[PDB]
Amino acid sequence: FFFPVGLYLPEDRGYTTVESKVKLNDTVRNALPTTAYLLNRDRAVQKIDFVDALKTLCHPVLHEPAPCLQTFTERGPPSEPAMQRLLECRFQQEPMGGAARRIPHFYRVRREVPRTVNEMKQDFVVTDFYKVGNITLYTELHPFFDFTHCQENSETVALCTPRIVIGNLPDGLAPGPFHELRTWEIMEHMRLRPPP
Amino acid sequence: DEVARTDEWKGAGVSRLREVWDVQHRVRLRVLWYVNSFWRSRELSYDDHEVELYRALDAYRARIAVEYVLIRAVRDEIYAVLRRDGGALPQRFACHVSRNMSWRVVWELCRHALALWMDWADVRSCIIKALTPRLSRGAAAAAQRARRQRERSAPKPQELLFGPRNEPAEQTWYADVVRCVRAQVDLGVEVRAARCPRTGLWIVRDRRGRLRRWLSQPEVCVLYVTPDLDFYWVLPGGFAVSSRVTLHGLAQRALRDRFQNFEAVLARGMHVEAGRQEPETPRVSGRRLPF
Amino acid sequence: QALTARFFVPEGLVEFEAQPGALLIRMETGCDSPRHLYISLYLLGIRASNVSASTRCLLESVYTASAARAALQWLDLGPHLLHRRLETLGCVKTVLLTCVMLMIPKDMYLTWEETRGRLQYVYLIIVYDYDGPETRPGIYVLTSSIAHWQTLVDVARGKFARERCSFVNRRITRPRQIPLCTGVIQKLGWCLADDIHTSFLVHKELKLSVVRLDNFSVELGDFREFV
Amino acid sequence: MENWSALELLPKVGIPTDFLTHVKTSAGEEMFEALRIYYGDDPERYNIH
Amino acid sequence: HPGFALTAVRTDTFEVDMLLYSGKSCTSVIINNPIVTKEERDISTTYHVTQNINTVDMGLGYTSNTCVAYVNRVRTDMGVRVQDLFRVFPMNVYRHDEVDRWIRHAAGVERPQLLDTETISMLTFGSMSERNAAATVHGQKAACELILTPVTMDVNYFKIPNNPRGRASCMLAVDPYDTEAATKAIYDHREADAQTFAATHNPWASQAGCLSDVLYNTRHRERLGYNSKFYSPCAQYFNTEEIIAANKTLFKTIDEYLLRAKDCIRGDTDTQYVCVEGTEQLIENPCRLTQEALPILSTTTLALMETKLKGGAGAFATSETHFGNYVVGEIIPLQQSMLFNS
Amino acid sequence: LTPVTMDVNYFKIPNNPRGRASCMLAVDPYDTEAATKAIYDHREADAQT
Amino acid sequence: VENATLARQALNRIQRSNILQSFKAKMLATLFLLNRTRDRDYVLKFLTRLAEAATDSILDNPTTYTTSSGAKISGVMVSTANVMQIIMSLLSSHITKE
Amino acid sequence: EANIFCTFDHKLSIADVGKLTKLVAAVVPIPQRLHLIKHYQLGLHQFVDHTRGYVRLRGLLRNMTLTLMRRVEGNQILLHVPTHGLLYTVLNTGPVTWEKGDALCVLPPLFHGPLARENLLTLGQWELVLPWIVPMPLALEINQRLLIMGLFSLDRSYEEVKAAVQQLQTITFRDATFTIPDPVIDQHLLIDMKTACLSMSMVANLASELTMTYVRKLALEDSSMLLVKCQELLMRLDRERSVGEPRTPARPQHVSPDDEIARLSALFVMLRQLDDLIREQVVFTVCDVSPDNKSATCIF
Amino acid sequence: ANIFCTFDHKLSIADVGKLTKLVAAVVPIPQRLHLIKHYQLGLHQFVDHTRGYVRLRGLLRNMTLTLMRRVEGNQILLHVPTHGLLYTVLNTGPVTWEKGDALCVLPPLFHGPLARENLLTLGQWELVLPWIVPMPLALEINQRLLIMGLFSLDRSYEEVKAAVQQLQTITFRDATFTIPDPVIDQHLLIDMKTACLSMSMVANLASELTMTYVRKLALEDSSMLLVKCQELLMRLDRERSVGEPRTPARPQHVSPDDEIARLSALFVMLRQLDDLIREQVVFTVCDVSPDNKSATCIFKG
Amino acid sequence: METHLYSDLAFEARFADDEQLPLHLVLDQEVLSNEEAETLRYVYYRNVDSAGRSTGRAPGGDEDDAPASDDAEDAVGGDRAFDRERRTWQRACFRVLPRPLELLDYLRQSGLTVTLEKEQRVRMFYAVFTTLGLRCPDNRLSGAQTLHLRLVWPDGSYRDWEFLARDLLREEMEAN
Repeated sequence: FFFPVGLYLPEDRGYTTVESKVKLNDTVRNALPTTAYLLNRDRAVQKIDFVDALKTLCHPVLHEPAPCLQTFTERGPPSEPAMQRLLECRFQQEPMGGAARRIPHFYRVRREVPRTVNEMKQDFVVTDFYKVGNITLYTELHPFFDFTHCQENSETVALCTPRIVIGNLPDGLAPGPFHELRTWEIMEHMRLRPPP
Repeated sequence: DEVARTDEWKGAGVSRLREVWDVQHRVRLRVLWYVNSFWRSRELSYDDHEVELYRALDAYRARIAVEYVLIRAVRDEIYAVLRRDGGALPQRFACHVSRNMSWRVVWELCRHALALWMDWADVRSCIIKALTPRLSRGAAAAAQRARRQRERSAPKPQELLFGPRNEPAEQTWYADVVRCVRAQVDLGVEVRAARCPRTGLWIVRDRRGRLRRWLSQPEVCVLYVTPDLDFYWVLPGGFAVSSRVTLHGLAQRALRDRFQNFEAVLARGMHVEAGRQEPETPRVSGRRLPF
Repeated sequence: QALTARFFVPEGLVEFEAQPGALLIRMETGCDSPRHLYISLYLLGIRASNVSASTRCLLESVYTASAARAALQWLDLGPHLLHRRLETLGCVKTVLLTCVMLMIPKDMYLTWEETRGRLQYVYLIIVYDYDGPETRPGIYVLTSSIAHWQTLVDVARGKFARERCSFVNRRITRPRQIPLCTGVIQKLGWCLADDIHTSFLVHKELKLSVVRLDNFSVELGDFREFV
Repeated sequence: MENWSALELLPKVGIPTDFLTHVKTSAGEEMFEALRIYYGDDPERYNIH
Repeated sequence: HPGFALTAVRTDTFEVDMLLYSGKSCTSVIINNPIVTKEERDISTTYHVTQNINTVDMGLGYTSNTCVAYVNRVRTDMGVRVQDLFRVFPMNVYRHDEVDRWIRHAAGVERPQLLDTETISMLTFGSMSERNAAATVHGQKAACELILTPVTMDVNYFKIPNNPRGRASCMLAVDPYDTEAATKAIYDHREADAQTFAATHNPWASQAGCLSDVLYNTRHRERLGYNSKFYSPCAQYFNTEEIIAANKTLFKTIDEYLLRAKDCIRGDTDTQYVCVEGTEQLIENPCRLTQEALPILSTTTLALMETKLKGGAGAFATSETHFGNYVVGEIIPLQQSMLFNS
Repeated sequence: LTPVTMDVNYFKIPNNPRGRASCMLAVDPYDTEAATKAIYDHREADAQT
Repeated sequence: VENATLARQALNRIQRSNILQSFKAKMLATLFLLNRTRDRDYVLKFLTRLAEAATDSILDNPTTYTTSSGAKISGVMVSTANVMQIIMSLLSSHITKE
Repeated sequence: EANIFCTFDHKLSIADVGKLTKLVAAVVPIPQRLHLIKHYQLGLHQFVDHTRGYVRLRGLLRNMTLTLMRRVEGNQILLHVPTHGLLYTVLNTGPVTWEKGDALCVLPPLFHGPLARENLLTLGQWELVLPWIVPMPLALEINQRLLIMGLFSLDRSYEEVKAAVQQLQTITFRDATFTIPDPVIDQHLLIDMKTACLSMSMVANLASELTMTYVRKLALEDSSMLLVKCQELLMRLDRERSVGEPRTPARPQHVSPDDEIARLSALFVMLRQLDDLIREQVVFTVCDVSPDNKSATCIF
Repeated sequence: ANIFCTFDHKLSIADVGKLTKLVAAVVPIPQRLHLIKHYQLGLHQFVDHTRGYVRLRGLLRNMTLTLMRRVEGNQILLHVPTHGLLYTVLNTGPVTWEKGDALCVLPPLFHGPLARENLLTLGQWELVLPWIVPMPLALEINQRLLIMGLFSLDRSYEEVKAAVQQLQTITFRDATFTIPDPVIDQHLLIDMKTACLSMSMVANLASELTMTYVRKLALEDSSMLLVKCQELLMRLDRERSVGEPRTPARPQHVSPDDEIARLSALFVMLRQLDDLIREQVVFTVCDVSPDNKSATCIFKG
Repeated sequence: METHLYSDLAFEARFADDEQLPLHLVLDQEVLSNEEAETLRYVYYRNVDSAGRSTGRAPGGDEDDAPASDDAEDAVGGDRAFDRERRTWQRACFRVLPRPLELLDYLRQSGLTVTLEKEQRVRMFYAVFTTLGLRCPDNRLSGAQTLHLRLVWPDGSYRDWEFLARDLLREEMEAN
């Protein structure tokens, strides 16, 4: 058996089939899914939350991308040669003090920049992000770590980095209004739902 | 009952602890001064005369300067060989060309590229990684083996009929890639090299096996260096400045101790038998138990 | 199959001894007229340092006898010289008693595994601490699934590093005192994984926390010393 | 590796067969082992050593 | 609410009575007279009598079928108690020691327990670090989760039975003895998986290198220190190499299904411990052959569970949705049947 | 009773009014210490809810 | 009687857990079945389940307590007159005076 | 308890049971000491790993249980553990001669040099590898030789240890040459070196002052051939220690019989502690050897 | 499992009567045949002038021992013991026994005594029987004869003569012996010579190799034990070199063929000591007869 | 900490041979990476005089001062330069503590008496402990000597840091 907890429905396709049977209060503590309820061996309700789930959610192995980075370099680059126009990415060490003056010299050239992978991930709308039309799904591996390929010394080397806050999650994995509903949840936790 | 040295060494403790630096101000590390060291009881004398520290600074200057003056030797080697031929370099690398294309601008890009490479040389460059395997013992042994191998006479039919049979497929070069439009050079390029069957020109490839395709890009330029320490400098179009790297102006022992490939001693985790498959490294963990 | 040993035991040691699960050990006394005494291992408990002081107080309050007094004197002569004096004879069958050629105190019993191995050999381990005044002999009884003697000595060195460095500290601090060994491994037999029951014991109207071993097959082992 | 000459040569008791599926599907999907599926007529059963 | 949705999964056992059907004389049995081997103890003697049995199948196809028809007792608890991940990785700690101590104080587990050597695991077969609880009234329990996206469209994916990884991994579709095409079927995201026509449903579970690929692939669990004695419900899904090795023809697939694809769990303890040399029981697993999990009744609010339970029979097959709340319904009325026979 | 405890799953089902399970059939026979830490130790959850 | 659970066998926690589950389920489900329903065949199969649930005696004289027409008595059940009259009016096809 | 039944997931043909029926009274290792066992953990095939450590296989094998192979009958094996003390018979395939009088040990097998790699049992990927039964002096010889390999080779480049072990890995024992396959260093081997260094430090410490100069006395008194070799070794060690002349010894002051008894008894304790690294306990004591050197009757 | 041992020589019935008093005692035989000539029975085949005691201990270590069971008109019924089974052994050893003792077997020291084995002999054959001595007495008498062997070189002085005069006299419960000196005619026997020289040279190579080898392992991960090992060797060097000339110049560089020869030589010279290092127990007693003439002992080995 | 006692004892042991005084060092995240620290095999050191280029070569110059002649057969002096360079380096004792600590507090957890003039609370993520030995030729030592430091990993790569010995002894040696 398997079941989701905390799964977020969209708002643009919002609907309700059961409105005569039930009606809930307008507070988002009932209008944001954060807990679930199942049935026991006997026909009795039970509540599953994150509070029981922290016995798993705070383990160190969920924050270890080193086997993930290892098997990502074993996967290596994308094989298709026309899909290598996305990996261009430079991590070099530059004198900051002269460059702080010299930033007009960067725009002295007339060549554009290649778009990075994380910028190539934000453009996808919420529903087609799981389709094959996306290209950067092979970069998305972990909710806590962004993964990418970069050209360092003319070598396509893989690199992961911790998404430091939850706002670094991509738009296809967490949309905009989801965060606004999270704010309404945190205002109702702080009891400020009428704002000053 | 004599007190064992560990007890009063434990109760002795530390006088003071301070940090120090390297010469180039890149590394800070901390020294520890136990009061119970015999260095305290050795009462040894100390002096620092100024000409001695001046000799230390000149020795350190040469020890830094070895690879940079090697780079300068490479650069005026290029200058001398472009003055030698008159400036009409031939082609050594297999790539087609177009007649209806102005080569003055790629010549200017070559000048700017060698300029930017001189600004952006490094102790870790192509020629240093090229000549580091030359410093090994097996380099001298295989040099003797190749000098008897290629300089071996044509065989008589007797060993063609009854003698055992004979066997140098592709080369392992290193390269600098200087990109002028982005002002970024490259220092460590590993590249495989081979010859075409139809023509004697070179073909370069990735160490995985992918064909290296930068030679088509006109703004870029490249420097190749071989394990036998030859020298190519290729602007786009496959045309190559070709020479050898000169190092007779450098001392033997300074190059030998400044950088050298290292032969390993036996420690925990490796086979006593040579060339066996290595098991996993010890890898003391900050994540697991020490056990 | 059992090898019988009949014993004439005086009444100065019959405290805590009427139960079957008892081990008599023939130690060479300092006095020469008996030349040896069949001490109990629970008397090796009270001398030991690894045990609790509450069980030591129990062993004092149950063994106020001149026989246990003089036996404690004759074992208190030689500093760490017990393995050159102590020599086992096997477990008591029934008490003047019979012996074959099983109860144990909770504190001196120990294990280094999760005791889920089916076959489990049992061993006696003395250790000689020297960071006390002269010598702290710690007695230990160990059940373990290991069978080969030398890897048991290696895991004992892995578990008794404090005793080893205390031994070499005694060697480097007292040159005129020459110690023989840190201790002795000696097996006594083996049990299955199921008969080990942590239970209670009441003897001479006195209370005790015991661990019983039912299907104990006995096999005499040599006093194989170890550092 | 069974002696298929011993199958083709020896007298065999006849049966009304019943495979559940089609028999060539059962051969191509290995319900059994050592499936000799020669087409036509292979005369290799004739020579005896 | 944090920025993800956890999809939990569990294996729940049932004690069932299955019937069997055979034709007339399907298997010819070949028996002999019993042979006695004598052994002598100290007081008694033990005679081991032994009869050999040969069985010869007298059928081309399948002369015998079976069907699970009735369930009478449910040996598990249908609970939501979460799998103790610290009990299965007893060596991995955080790098800074004080924040690790604060985490263990924040959770229920207390200490990093030292694992054993190769010799101790050779002699002693099992660890079983977590001990039997006090009250075991409900029975044994398990629940393990996957950190998946909150964007994941449930109506396609959670209402029907599916593989919980995001990609269909039943090797009946792929050609047999074709490991390359099978790996391209279960790992490649340049093509669509066959169940739902998208690239995947969750990138944190599907492709190799995700959290699930390093958490539940037992080949990948060998890299870190893990306890094998616990049971994973995810172990029948992210075990990629055994799934590739399972790719045979369908008759051989049926053979290994009814011969080797049956799990074994110790039924005495509340934790799902993986049994070994288990001839005392065998837990047959159809979900391994489907490589798909089963949707269970879940809800969001207590009021919507109230209008489900208060409502008439057959309500659990339906699945309604509010504005932000939802009910997924179990596809078979197992709650209905299992409570109605009582 | 504390006025916060859930009625929706505790009061609909036949339960012990004490709060914990205390049925004493899920305990081992003749195990008094496991029994009393099942009854009164609130460091462990009851087997009912 | 639904599972082979004779007193010589030992039980684990899963055993007693499911036994207590069925205990509560059948304590609630059938408390006063003569007020739950007056169904004929339902109380017939209930009485059969009650009858075969008891184990046999050790000694049983087969000559004793046989009826006419060779039928042999397995056991004897007893209620008060009210329940007896309800059963007599309910299951009269399976009752015989002999 | 005693008779241990094993099985096979795969069928045996007539060839498999034919090569199994010549394996009667061969000793196989079992790790579990259980009754209804399975054939994948039978033998050393689950434990064999090249480039992993011979000393690991050695330690696990001396920790493993041993049993005797008798009476296959088709998908059955009937392993029987030998009881301690009673006479049994053995049948070895290890190409090493035996003797009616010596003792035996059990070692992980080496490659002899013909490199057959067929121990007459293979089930698919799974194969059977048999532990070599080796007479006691060859057993302690290979133990001490791997100990010298582990003790010497630390902090050395590959060429000097290669020149050492091309002549150190070879052992010619009774017209048979053997080489050790995997001499790779181990943490367990490091703790053997630890016990070795502590034991030789202790016998360096509490040895008597006369025994530290005894070979000098016997050198000044008598000249024998082994004494000439001993003087060569000791004076080369002295000139590697000190270029000065080693002085003659005089009347020893501290003569005390109880002192010599105590310090040499502790010395014997420490030599036992050092020798129990390499001195393996016996496993078989020969009552009779077959003339074709295939089988034997051994009392254990 | 019984052995027959016949005599080629004429025996009297009085020879049987002086033979049958050794009814249940241990004899050594070199290897087990079903029928064996009596010239292999007993240690008479090995004992001579110029071998010594340690040869007898080493060849006794692998000589298979056999209890005697019965005497017949010409042949002797021997019975080989088995492990764990009880038997009856008579104490022909020179030391009394007590219950619970651990017994080892060592060669006798009164070769050609005043008893002459109670006059049981033959033409150029005296039947000699090994002593069955308790284990602690066995190990201490081995140590005593070994340190007698150390002082056998320096017998010039008189305080060493008083020390070895203490060494001959042994003490035990109602037992005193004069242990025979292994040096005879101002020379040592060859076995004691090689045993003691090998022991002393093992001590020497240990004292001059332990520093470089504890350094070689201490370049790895370190503990307190190797630290105190190095400190102990520093104590030895600071009490050792107080009169030796300074700057001995021990090098950290040394060619490999030296130290592999050093290690193998140390190992073989300690390897030839384990006949006398380990005391392999062979018996323990479960009941002692009165006047300790015999004992029901359980066989070990 | 444990190499410091042993290295002090060993440099006291070998002080008659080489006259090297020991030098206990600790290093942190400011020099090497944690990935470089979790698998660091060993460390090398060599004391170089202000005028003498080694202590393993000959003191009054060396025959390797003649330049490399661009030869194919013997590349740079043959193998004699190579094993002279193997002689010019020396190994040091070495430990790694990967979990973070504070050496004031951590050396208070061990039994030492941490007696510093002021408690500057210095924190580090991983503490690697070693001890080199710098060679005073006679009893007298010069400040213009330098001490090199190799860090060698199992792949074969190395990192090279050197510093002149006066900077270690600015206020330490003038205090005496």
